[PDB]
Amino acid sequence: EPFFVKFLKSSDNSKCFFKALESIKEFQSEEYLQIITEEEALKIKENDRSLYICDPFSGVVFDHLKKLGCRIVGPQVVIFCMHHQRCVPRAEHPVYNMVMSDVTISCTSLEKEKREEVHKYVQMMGGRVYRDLNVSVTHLIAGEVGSKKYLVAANLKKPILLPSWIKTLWEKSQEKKITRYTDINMEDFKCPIFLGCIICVTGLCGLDRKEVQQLTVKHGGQYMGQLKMNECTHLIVQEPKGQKYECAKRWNVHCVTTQWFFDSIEKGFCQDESIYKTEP
Repeated sequence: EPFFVKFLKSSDNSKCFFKALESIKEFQSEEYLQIITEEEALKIKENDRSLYICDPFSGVVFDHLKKLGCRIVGPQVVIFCMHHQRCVPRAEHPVYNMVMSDVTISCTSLEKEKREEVHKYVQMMGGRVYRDLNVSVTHLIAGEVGSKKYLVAANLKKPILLPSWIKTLWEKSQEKKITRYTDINMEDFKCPIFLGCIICVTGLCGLDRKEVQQLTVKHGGQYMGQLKMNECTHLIVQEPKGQKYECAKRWNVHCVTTQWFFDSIEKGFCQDESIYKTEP
């Protein structure tokens, strides 16, 4: 099923561009096809709903068409769509490739800037972003453990990955080494069980203490030998007693039992503290 498309031609044009140009010539009549210059591209004043192919996604031409609201994609989306015999994306925002097509991302515990950056990569790669969780969300991107969104996602067993997964999909796909998101190993970017947690303990024997410390670092958290202000996030403590316990209560640090920590390691995700409060 054919579509109108304008290839934007600059002096320096990528191999990928010319390959898309040829497959398009082959795929449909040259009626739906137009090749334009940087020169004329600039005189376009309205969005005519046709598809534009630009490479790279920068320069003054790109900025112009983008500002007009044009539907722009990189040669790669066209190549991929003709190979899998699917339709070109709507491209409300520019789409550079289809590496993440059919991925639907939600985010939690990221800095604002970092969330924005992640949204943009996913969109550039033809994925969709869904903030709130439901059955349509395929992957949660988490920068740390413990938010309610993280909890809901872990109980459904959705994958919970780090932003580096996204950034790795991007870089590898820039250097043409990858074509789908399945091409790399998800398990390498799993969010660590204790990422973001800073753990202190009290009332344990030296042996139990050493183990918790080992197992904390192993699972991405930090271990502190003493309770300090605005450092420690969790105090492992069995009984609501004693000066150290009492000071963490004042500071509103989570006081949780030993079982919080071991159920976390065993179930594969940071457990909800309120199930495990030292003082129920």
